[PDB]
Amino acid sequence: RSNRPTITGGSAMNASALNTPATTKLPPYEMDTQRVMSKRKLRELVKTVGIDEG
Amino acid sequence: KDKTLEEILEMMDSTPPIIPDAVIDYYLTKNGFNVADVRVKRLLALATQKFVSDIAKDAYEYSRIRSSVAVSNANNSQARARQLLQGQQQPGVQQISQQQHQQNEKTTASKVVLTVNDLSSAVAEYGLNIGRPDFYR
Amino acid sequence: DKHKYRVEIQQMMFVSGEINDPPVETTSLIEDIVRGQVIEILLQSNKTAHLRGSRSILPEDVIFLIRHDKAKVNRLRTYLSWKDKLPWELQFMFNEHPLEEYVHWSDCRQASFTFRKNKRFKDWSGISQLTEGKPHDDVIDILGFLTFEIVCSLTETALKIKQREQVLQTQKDKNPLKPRHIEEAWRVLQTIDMRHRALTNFKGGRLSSKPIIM
Amino acid sequence: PRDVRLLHLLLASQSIHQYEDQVPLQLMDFAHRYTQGVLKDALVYNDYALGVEDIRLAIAARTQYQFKPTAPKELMLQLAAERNKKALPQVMGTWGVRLPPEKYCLTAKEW
Amino acid sequence: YKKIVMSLPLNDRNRLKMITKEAGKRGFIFCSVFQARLNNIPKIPIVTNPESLKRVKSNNLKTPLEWSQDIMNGFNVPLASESHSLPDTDSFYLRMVGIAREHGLVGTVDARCVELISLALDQYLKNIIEFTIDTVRYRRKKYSDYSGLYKSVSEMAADKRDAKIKQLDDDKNEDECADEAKSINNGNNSSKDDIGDISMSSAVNEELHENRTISLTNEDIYDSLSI
Amino acid sequence: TPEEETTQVLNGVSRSFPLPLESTVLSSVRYRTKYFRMREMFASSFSVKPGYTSPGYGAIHSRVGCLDLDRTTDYKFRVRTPQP
Repeated sequence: RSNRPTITGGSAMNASALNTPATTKLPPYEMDTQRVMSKRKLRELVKTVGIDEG
Repeated sequence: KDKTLEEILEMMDSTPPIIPDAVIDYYLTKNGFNVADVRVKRLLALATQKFVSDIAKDAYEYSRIRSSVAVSNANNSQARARQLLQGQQQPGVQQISQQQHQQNEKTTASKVVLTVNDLSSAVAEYGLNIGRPDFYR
Repeated sequence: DKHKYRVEIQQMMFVSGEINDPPVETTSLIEDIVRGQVIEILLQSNKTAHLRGSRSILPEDVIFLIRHDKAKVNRLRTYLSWKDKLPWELQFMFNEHPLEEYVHWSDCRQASFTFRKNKRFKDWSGISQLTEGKPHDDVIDILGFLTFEIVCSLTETALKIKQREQVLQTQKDKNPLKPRHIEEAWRVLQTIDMRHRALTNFKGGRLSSKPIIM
Repeated sequence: PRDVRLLHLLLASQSIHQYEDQVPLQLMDFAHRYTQGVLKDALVYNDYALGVEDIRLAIAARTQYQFKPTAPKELMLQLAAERNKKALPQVMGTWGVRLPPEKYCLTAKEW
Repeated sequence: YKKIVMSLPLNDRNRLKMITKEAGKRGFIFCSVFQARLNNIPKIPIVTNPESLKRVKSNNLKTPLEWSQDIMNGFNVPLASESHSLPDTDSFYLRMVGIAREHGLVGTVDARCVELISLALDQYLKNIIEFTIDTVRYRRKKYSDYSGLYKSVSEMAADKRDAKIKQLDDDKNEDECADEAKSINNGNNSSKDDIGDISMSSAVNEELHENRTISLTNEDIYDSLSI
Repeated sequence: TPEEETTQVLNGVSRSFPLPLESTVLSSVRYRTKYFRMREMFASSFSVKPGYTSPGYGAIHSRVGCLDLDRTTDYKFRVRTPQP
């Protein structure tokens, strides 16, 4: 992961070919966890305590 | 069908419990909440009576387990009923009473004692902790 | 270690509800729950039987711990009727007494916890670790029947709360049992009764108690 | 007993010269239960890791929920300052005692 | 003096002991202001002991410049009164590592005890909410083997806070639930933390009718009312 | 004589006062964190004007405790104060 946009790419020297790893892959990321995220959790806790149950 | 509360009060109209009216009245006016219905007083009397029946019954279980005489009487109940049935008229006594004397001075000298060290464990089941030591040094 | 009784736990799970090949984690959690419950049963029964003055744990001494459930001890009494008088009873106060897959459904019920021999059970549960004497007259048969009942009731309530969590999930936005289902089934089965709490409710102090055995 | 008369000297040391008979018995049956619970929890905490820091852990486990808390004046001062933000309401000016509204009084109730 | 009948039947060992006690047996403190001060201040672990210095240098644990930052980052967590939701794993982790740096533990906090704390909060609040729920209602279908919808109010979570008082931490939280949870009907609860002032009844002041524009303090509180 | 023994026994009982070994100060989470946060803001805001030194450590800049890595069961410790 290297998001620095400056000359030398946040490295001691500006070669930029000598200061970069050989074989890389994509960094871990996550999508928008809006659907799976609940603003209120205590309402879910009272929901699993107090259900209708007839 | 499980009885509704109105049926219980309609039966308490006819059958009053053990704890009489004035004991319930003293505990009422000791805890506030003056009520004028006799059936609520009889229902609270029956509730307290049932709760202490359960506590004293659990004390009876804890006092019958913790004595070797009671579990040995329950083990050898019909085994000694055999000896009592073979205890016929006087011809037939010489082959018995090899074990009768020791449990005779055990079972006839044992009366069930409601004890502090028994009730403390019967209500430590119910949430209390009645810790009375056995000596004071 | 652990994971000793996995296939037998699966066999006892099959009798309660559907099986759907339960995972390693559910069987491991049920094994650790039953291994804890057996140690608590043996500790309470040994504490009760030592004060009588006999280190040999009697058969009735473990039925003492489940004396409240009358239907379950009647079930134990019918379970002790194919091997081809309680001390706290009403008669025993007084001194003297007078004179196609249905077959596959059944064979899973015949599969038990400690039916074969008490060889893996004795060093798994640790019978010799906490018992001061030699209890093995019928304590192992009752300690098999109790674990069968524990696993049956535990997976029954875990199935019912999995179904209720399923209907709660399909109502919120509109197959296998997990460790969270077993843990909340444990929370359902380990709530103290109201009559066993009544005498500490208005006074404020942290209730110390004992683990309720099934 | 030695501790009945030691409790006599303890009660007299704090200027308590009139008391009943079962009061040192109640103090001894409190101290027995308290020391037994503390030593049982300390035996648990020593099997975990006897000593004095073990006793300190076992008596800090149960200080947190039963006896009188320590230095509660600054929390009570903070709590008072949260309550004494609101200025006082408007009072009646008819020189008497005014009741709450009728639903907030113990009169419109039924048995 | 007059206690010859009582101080004499103590045994000789007991009396030879109890003619020796004094004040100065301890190394404690008893000034409650100073106890509250030491419970208030944030403390960072330092090192002077050489064996513990080589023990903490071997396990790559850092100097106190990192533990002080960990104190600050464990304090700067949006604690659960402000967020109005139960906390998550990163908030749990940061608060517990800040607390463990407060107590002295310079190691690493395990990743399973956070989930254990989560299930602890689960069963704690489930116990409290369940024994508030079964008091406003008698569930006839439950509690048996053969009316509408109720919302629990703060007066009810004070009313069954005392009928079953054992269920609490007995810390600050129960003190505030007993002391400040009940509100009188002029309490002005649906607010913005400042509108219960007396000057919000008496007229927004306007602006800049002056060469030097110094204003009054009754306008500064209207200025801070908007934010 | 029993008289000097009795008066010295009463002298012994009049000098013994117990302290508790463990006392849990009644406090809060929220008032502690809010005290810390407001003190951090107003400690980072102004300056110190020292004689020779300022209080605080890295990113505290206030009166900070000096609990050791060992002796975590001690009842008192040192604090930081600007020394001239």
